[PDB]
Amino acid sequence: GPETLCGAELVDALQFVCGDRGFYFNKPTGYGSSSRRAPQTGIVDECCFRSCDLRRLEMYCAPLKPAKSA
Amino acid sequence: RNCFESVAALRRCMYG
Repeated sequence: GPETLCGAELVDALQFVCGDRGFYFNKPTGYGSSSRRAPQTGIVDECCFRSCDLRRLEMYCAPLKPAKSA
Repeated sequence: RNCFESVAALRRCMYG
């Protein structure tokens, strides 16, 4: 069986990785100005439909950071 | 070991 991430598993990873960073499903990757014809895909069609890498979860994670003692 | 290796690793890592 293939290894994919869908449902709570997908949301769990984003929440477990990004957490309070605020992950986004739709984000640029190639070019959204010169190319007109383009389908809608981000983390679902990329990892749910196809087998991706967990490292991608970090990309969606925002640059901001919550509060912590240091 | 590394958590970001497979789809299963993520579950085991979190579900602990």
